[PDB]
Amino acid sequence: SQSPRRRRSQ
Amino acid sequence: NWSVEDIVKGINSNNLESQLQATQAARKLLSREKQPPIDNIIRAGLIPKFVSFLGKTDCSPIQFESAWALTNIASGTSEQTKAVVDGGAIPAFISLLASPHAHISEQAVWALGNIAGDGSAFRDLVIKHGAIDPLLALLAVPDLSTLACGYLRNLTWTLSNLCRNKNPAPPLDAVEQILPTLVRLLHHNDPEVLADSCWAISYLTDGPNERIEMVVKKGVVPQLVKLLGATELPIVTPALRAIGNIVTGTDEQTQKVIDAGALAVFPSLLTNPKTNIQKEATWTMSNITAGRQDQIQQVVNHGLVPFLVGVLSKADFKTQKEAAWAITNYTSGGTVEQIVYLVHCGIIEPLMNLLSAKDTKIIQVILDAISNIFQAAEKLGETEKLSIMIEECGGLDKIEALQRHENESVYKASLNLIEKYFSV
Repeated sequence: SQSPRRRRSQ
Repeated sequence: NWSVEDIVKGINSNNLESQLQATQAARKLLSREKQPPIDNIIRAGLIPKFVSFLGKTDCSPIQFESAWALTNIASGTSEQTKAVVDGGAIPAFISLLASPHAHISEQAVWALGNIAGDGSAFRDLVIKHGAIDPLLALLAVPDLSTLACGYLRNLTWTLSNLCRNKNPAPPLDAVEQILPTLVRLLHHNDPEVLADSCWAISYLTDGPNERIEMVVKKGVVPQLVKLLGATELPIVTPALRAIGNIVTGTDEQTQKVIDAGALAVFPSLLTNPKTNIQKEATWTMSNITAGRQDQIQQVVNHGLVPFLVGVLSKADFKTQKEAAWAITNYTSGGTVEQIVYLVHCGIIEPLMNLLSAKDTKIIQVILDAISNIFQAAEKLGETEKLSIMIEECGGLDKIEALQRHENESVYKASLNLIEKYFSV
């Protein structure tokens, strides 16, 4: 399954 | 840029503009690609201050910067996500979903996605704080195409996390509340929205038949089958997972998948260059051949038996193990004519070659299928004709060597085979 968490590095 | 020490100084100044500048500096520290200093920011005690800044409706810039800083803290380990929840962030972010500033509500969506994505408990806690109503309200427009594309992808991904995880699965009433919006997103033309919608549906169908039914009753199987044929691997992968899940349910749920035309994409799926696609497609096949004789017949009619012979003959070993299961299920429930057809497609030789595998489970599965094929032969009178086929491709050597194998079921069944069909 894909990653449950995403960091905004923008 | 700034040191954590200076961030703390600014935050503790009780000067809103000084606090804003320090919060922005924290955001930039937390947004760098090289190991963001999350634990340092937490140990400095900054999370409760960030959370209080979420409520400063008069200073929307510091709401945004705090939301972003907290989003990235919650993106880390479970203990880091826990620190954000422990600071009171869940109700504060839910309050921000109604912000008149799109970039701020979007950051609250993102943060709640990270929190819900930690696991079942935080997912259900986000739900108990009332996140679903305001999340869905952001999508209550007549045409999704009028929303900003980045905004829409973030909402889809966060909704998918509310559908994610088991022990327990999401509350039934939450699933039923989210599903109609999910179905809208599954029909949207953006490949990232499509992928995460498919993932959400795959989570919802990963469970007992009652959960599968609640998805299937919304009429999504035809769209899933369409996405099964997409050119984008990030879409085919979750579409295949969801289809695979659905056919672990009842024969009638499996029939909806067949009715929608799924079997016609399996020639491509069973030869797909991506090994996890082949594996999951063969796993899906093994649960279709566990179905009714009329469903086995549709596998035959779509020309898929030669493709199962192919995967058995050459594939990654995990895929070959799924094919062995597909064959044992086929021979267990099929008619004599269907089993005869399977032998005429060439199943015996690749079946025999895999009896050289070290894996004990696959030996039993293969031995079990040889049994079922012999019982078809008994019904017809060709048991000896089959025994020479197994002999000619070096099979008899392998069953023979297997009655002295550590496993009980392997030794017993292989000896039963030798005794009943390879004796005087």
